[PDB]
Amino acid sequence: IARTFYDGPEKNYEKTMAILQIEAEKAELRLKELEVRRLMRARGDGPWYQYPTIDKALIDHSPKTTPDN
Amino acid sequence: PDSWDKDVYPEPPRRTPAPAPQTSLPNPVTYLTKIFDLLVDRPVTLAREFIEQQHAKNRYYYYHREFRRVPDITECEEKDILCMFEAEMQWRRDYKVDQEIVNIIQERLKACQQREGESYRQNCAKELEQFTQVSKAFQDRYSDLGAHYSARKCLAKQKQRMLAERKAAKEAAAA
Ligand SMILES: CCCCCCCCCCCCCCCCC[C@@H](O)O[C@H](CO[C@H](O)CCCCCCCCCCCCCCC)COP(=O)(O)OCC[N+](C)(C)C
Repeated sequence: IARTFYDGPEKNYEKTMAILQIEAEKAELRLKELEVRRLMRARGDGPWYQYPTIDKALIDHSPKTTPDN
Repeated sequence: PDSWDKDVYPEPPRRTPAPAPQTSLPNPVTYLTKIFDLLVDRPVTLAREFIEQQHAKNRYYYYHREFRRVPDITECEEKDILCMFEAEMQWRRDYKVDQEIVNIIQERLKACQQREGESYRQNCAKELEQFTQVSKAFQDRYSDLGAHYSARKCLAKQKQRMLAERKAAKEAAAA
């Protein structure tokens, strides 16, 4: 029965190790991702949460009938 | 027989008295024993001899699996999942082996109690003491762990016991 239907304990042992490594890395990635989102939303210095401002190319830099702009 | 180790499962040298008949009456136990031998034990022995002859023509082996010693939970980092996994598996194996050690000692105790008859209270003192020591050590190691026991919980229990012993010794040095 063991020879025909099953494998040795090493396969399950090392598959468990691989699965555990993947799961732990995903957990730490999720925690880091939440922290990064919080910091970016608080400070606004990252690529995320970049809310639009007025484009400066719309300004007209020509004389304006009056010296004082 | 030689199938099991006699050091792990000891027994006394088995003294039996010689028959000392005091009457001329025939002993029915001996006659029935001879009848039982001739009509039961000889055919059974012959059948077993045939089966062992068949087994001898087909001889193959199986082996006891040996496990290396991996680091235990003490020298695993807080969030290292692989070292924690291997340490936990090793701890589970050690727990199983400790259970079977207690089982061996209990078997010794039971066999002693049956073997000694009316003298078991005095003649099984060594087995009782061995079971007491093993049971105390096992209770210290594994009791109160709960439904979801782990090497970390056992480590915490041992650390709490060590702290209690250290404080007791420190306050004993002050008296
Ligand atoms: C000598 C007399 C006593 C012997 C008794 C032996 C007891 C066993 C009999 C009972 C059958 C067992 C139940 C089947 C469950 C096994 C399912 C699975 O585990 O097997 C797979 C293998 O598949 C097997 O072929 C299972 C097939 C069993 C199908 C059962 C159907 C029987 C129904 C009977 C119908 C008869 C005719 C009907 C007429 C109308 C494993 O997949 P695999 O990953 O590869 O194996 C990994 C191990 N390796 C790497 C070593 C290979």
